[PDB]
Amino acid sequence: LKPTTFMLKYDENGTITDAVDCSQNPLAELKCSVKSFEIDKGIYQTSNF
Amino acid sequence: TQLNRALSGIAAEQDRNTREVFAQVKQMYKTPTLKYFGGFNFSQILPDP
Ligand SMILES: *[C@@H]1O[C@H](CO)[C@@H](O[C@@H]2O[C@H](CO)[C@@H](O)[C@H](O)[C@H]2NC(C)=O)[C@H](O)[C@H]1NC(C)=O
Ligand SMILES: *[C@@H]1O[C@H](CO)[C@@H](O[C@@H]2O[C@H](CO)[C@@H](O)[C@H](O)[C@H]2NC(C)=O)[C@H](O)[C@H]1NC(C)=O
Repeated sequence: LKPTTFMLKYDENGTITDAVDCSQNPLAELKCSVKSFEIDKGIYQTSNF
Repeated sequence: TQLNRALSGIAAEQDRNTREVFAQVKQMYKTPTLKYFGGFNFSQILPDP
């Protein structure tokens, strides 16, 4: 177990249906920012380096 | 996070303010070699190639 950051989507009944690692790749580092799973075309802003 | 959304929100309108002025032009025309259109001299207004 490692201390990373996950985003979780809950259903209508409080069941975890899907999850995203916020430290896997830059695409999934983006989904944790806007709080969505499907993200439109453009430049979005993420964390700085 | 909230500060960089504010300044990049300001910065994005500085592209929109410039496109709504100069980019009213569908097509690029060539520079005419003629510069006295009836004696009206136009070398100072056209770009000097
Ligand atoms: C959340 O749980 C409820 C149960 O309380 C689900 O509702 C039932 O779903 C079954 C199968 O779809 C139906 O046959 C029942 O008629 C439903 N009952 C009611 C009262 O709605 C519901 O589908 C669950 N939702 C999610 C997203 O898991
Ligand atoms: C438009 O006016 C300009 C004024 O600068 C004229 O340019 C000069 O013309 C003289 C004589 O033709 C030349 O000796 C200079 O070298 C020119 N200067 C430059 C910067 O080019 C130009 O001839 C005029 N054009 C027309 C069509 O009337």
